[PDB]
Amino acid sequence: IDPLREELTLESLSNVKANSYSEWITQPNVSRTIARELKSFLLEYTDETGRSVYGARIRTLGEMNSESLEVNYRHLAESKAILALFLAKCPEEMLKIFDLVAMEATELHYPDYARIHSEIHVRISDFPTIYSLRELRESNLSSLVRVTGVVTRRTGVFPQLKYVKFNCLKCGSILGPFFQDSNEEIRISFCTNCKSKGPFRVNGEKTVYRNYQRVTLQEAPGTVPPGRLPRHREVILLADLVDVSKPGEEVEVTGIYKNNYDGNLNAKNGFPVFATIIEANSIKRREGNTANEGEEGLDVFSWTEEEEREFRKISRDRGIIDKIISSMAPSIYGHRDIKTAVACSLFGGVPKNVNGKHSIRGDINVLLLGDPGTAKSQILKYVEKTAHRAVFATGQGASAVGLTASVRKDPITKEWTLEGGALVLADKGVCLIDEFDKMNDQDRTSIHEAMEQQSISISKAGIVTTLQARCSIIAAANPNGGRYNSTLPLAQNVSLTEPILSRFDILCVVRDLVDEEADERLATFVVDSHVRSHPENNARQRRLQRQRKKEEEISPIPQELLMKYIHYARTKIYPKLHQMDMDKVSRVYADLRRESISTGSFPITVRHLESILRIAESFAKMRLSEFVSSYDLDRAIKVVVDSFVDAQKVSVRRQLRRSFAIYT
Amino acid sequence: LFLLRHSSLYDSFYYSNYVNAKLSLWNENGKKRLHKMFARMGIPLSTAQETWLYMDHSIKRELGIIFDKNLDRYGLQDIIRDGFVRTLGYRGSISASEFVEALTALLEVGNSAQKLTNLRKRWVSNFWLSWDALDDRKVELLNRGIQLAQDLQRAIFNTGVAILEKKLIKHLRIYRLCVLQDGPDLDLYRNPLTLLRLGNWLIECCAESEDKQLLPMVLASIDENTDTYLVAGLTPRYPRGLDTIHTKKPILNNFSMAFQQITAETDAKVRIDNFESSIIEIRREDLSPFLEKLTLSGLL
Ligand SMILES: Nc1ncnc2c1ncn2[C@@H]1O[C@H](COP(=O)(O)OP(=O)(O)O)[C@@H](O)[C@H]1O
Ligand SMILES: [Mg+2]
Ligand SMILES: [Zn+2]
Repeated sequence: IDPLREELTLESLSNVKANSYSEWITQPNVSRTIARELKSFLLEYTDETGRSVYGARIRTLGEMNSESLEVNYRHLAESKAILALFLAKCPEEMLKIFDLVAMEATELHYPDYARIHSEIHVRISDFPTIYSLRELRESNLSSLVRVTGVVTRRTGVFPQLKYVKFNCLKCGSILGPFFQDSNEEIRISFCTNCKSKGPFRVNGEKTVYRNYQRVTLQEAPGTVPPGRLPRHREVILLADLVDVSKPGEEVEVTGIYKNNYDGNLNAKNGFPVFATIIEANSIKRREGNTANEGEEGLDVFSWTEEEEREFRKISRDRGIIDKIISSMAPSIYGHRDIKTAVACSLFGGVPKNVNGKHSIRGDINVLLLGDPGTAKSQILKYVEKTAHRAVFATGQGASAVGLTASVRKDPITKEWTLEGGALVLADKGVCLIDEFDKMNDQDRTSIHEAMEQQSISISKAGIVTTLQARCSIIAAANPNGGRYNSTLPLAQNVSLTEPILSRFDILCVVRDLVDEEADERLATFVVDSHVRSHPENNARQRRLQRQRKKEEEISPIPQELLMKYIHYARTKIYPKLHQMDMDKVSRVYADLRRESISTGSFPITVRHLESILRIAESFAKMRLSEFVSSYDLDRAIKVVVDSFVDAQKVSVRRQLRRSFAIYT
Repeated sequence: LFLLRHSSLYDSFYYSNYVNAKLSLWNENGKKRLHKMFARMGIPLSTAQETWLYMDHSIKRELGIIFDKNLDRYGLQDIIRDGFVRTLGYRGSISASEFVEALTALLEVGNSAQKLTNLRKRWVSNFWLSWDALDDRKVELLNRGIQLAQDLQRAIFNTGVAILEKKLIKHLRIYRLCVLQDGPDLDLYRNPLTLLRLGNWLIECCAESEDKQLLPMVLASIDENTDTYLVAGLTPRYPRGLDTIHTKKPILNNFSMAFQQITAETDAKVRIDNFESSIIEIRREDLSPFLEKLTLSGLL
């Protein structure tokens, strides 16, 4: 038997006989044992359900033509503790072996996958320990670390030489290709054959290129101590990792802590100090996901095939829309009109492009004009948590170019450049503007183009460009005087102008009135919620079970399942209108215009007919239906008419409600 | 496959009646299955969507072997067939099926009683475009016909998706029924040939499969410019490429006799002027009584 082909066992693998972990892993027999154990873990691991998680993951990976297999660290730790320890201590060689064993499990399912992607990368999802850029020390060198920060700066994607080939200047012999480290340059000093002190011209008949990118990771403002300067690190993103993190975002970086010799560093400091970097292994978008940190996986909004089947099963239910509405902010007692609007905005409409000449917005904007203590900021926070991409801004905390896009001079290239804003960051998402009425006029006026054209136009310092802002806006405002005056028209209760008001699809007026029954019910619900949330009131499985039991009381649908459902519906569902009552909608629009002719009333234009259609599309989308039904159109008509009626005065509200009773 | 040599491989598999029937490409599951099949064949998605001429030559040469080893897994073993391919010096090669598809597309979309006469005059005019396409000097007409065929197949696929998602195909014991009333492309289906194309698409999909007893299908469309129907009876088809004694025997189209008998007995001003006796024109109001009598006749 060839000794190089013999293998040890797991308990013998635990016992280390080398001077270092890397030397132990690199040994032939140990490497074979590790590869065999990793393959066994990938093939045989089962979850609580009992199905192979990684088999389905590999199937999905092959279906989408991707080159990254996500492996949860906890699964490996429970299944194989020693392998998890090796991965934590020696990420490099362990990751190499893991990558090899993954293209043999992918190839197991798709035999000819090598013709699509040559190699497959393994990405670690949930490293148990999280560090700050301040906490990094020398003891973390050459070991896997998990850090969080802000992407301050970014480079363009460059092709980097995977393998470097050298040829002697003198002799002319061409040395074999050598592995290019991501961190620092590879050079040949001593020639095997020539033995020449002289340098080698670097030449190669054929070279394989690799995607390369570098970012400047900075401590997030939230985590840095107040009033202290942030610390930063340089993160290197290799192939398949490029462009995943965009400047200004908050991310969690899983990578290898590496050091290298820097001459200028030494020169400047006067001590033998080594530069440090991070080799990114995995990136998780933490932006707007502070309250979602309790979940697992690189993306909490992604779904599996079984979850898709569950989504279909849920959608087939008749009362899906009612459950979805009831599940919006379960801790808020009532306001079933502010929950319906929020759900409609979250799901959104279908943008349309007629013959390539006419562009129609497909997003829904909502405005909350109400009393001081009617749970508006909490609703905005919930929307931020649930939405896939959300941005939160305050009244005076937002500038006219902090929203939209701004122009700066690039520190490196000394040239004018373009930066994104709130709107940009909220592309295909939601922008939340609390304290809308306290906004500066200038600031307010900025969003006019963005809210309808879904685009940002910039003409500054020789920069002539148009961006994409396909973001919905939900805003909370306080009526003039600090309290709504139901006697006066809507226009006199707020300082907003006709265009901005017209740009809002749904208006939700919130009134605080003293009523014995309403006060009793609201107080009872608030007290019950406060008692429910008291901190005092397997171990992980037990915690999840008790959390699920607590959630079941107030929400018919799990919150995480709800977020996944919303993301799936937005991504994969585009309803269309083919059968609909033209006369009904036309008459509703005409009646709305006739009733809105009154001075000081809520503005009505074609925008609101389009908003009726958009809300019908959104209601159809809530059921994962490919076609808008008559019921959805009726519901949208009822919503719009109810909002319009509620926006009126006390004196004429009864007459308006009696007149419009047919549609509602 | 639909126009393999003048479109992409992905489009060829996507817009084929047989592939859609055997995979149900009208929903997300079918698309996922097709993507999985393409991934196991070793063809990248970007490569598959590349046009036929510029597709990587290695994959094009290996296509025969790749199909030989992978199509059986997904039940598409019938895609393998022998056809006639004609080539001219330094020109592209076109198969007989693609030529027929181009000719039919030119015939279909090439470009009260008065409107009917004008429509039939337009069809007579399209006949001459189809005739001209048969010449070797007029190749631009053939390319235009190929493009129109692609567009028409796309439209028919959309209409079929709409029909199947809405579950518009009512099932009666004697026969199936499907009526179009508020589609997006109702105008295209005034031509009998386009209606027959849609009927064949629907017959192969979810009916030839599913192990359901063969039943003749009724397909009807509506045009608002004249306020009348175009009813077309369609004979059932056995599973494709399944040699059997019962498959050897043919299935006759009995709808002409039943339609004639109903028209003679009833009073609805029906038109049986078309050469294909199974295709008739029915007034808007009379379709419900006509279908009642058809169900009660039992001669289908
Ligand atoms: N309908 C309600 N149900 C439950 N809690 C409520 C409700 N209305 C108000 N609250 C409570 O009162 C507080 C209202 O503060 P907040 O809504 O942030 O002020 P604003 O309405 O000015 O944004 C919240 O902490 C919330 O818990
Ligand atoms: Mg507030
Ligand atoms: Zn040499």
